[PDB]
Amino acid sequence: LKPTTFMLKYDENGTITDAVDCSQNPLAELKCSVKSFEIDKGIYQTSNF
Amino acid sequence: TQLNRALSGIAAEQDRNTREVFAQVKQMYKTPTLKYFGGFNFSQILPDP
Ligand SMILES: *[C@@H]1O[C@H](CO)[C@@H](O[C@@H]2O[C@H](CO)[C@@H](O)[C@H](O)[C@H]2NC(C)=O)[C@H](O)[C@H]1NC(C)=O
Ligand SMILES: *[C@@H]1O[C@H](CO)[C@@H](O[C@@H]2O[C@H](CO)[C@@H](O)[C@H](O)[C@H]2NC(C)=O)[C@H](O)[C@H]1NC(C)=O
Repeated sequence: LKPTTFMLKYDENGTITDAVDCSQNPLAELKCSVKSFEIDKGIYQTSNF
Repeated sequence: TQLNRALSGIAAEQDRNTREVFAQVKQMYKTPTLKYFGGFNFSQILPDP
């Protein structure tokens, strides 16, 4: 177990249906920012380096 | 996070303010070699190639 950051989507009944690692790749580092799973075309802003 | 959304929100309108002025032009025309259109001299207004 490692201390990373996950985003979780809950259903209508409080069941975890899907999850995203916020430290896997830059695409999934983006989904944790806007709080969505499907993200439109453009430049979005993420964390700085 | 909230500060960089504010300044990049300001910065994005500085592209929109410039496109709504100069980019009213569908097509690029060539520079005419003629510069006295009836004696009206136009070398100072056209770009000097
Ligand atoms: C959340 O749980 C409820 C149960 O309380 C689900 O509702 C039932 O779903 C079954 C199968 O779809 C139906 O046959 C029942 O008629 C439903 N009952 C009611 C009262 O709605 C519901 O589908 C669950 N939702 C999610 C997203 O898991
Ligand atoms: C438009 O006016 C300009 C004024 O600068 C004229 O340019 C000069 O013309 C003289 C004589 O033709 C030349 O000796 C200079 O070298 C020119 N200067 C430059 C910067 O080019 C130009 O001839 C005029 N054009 C027309 C069509 O009337």
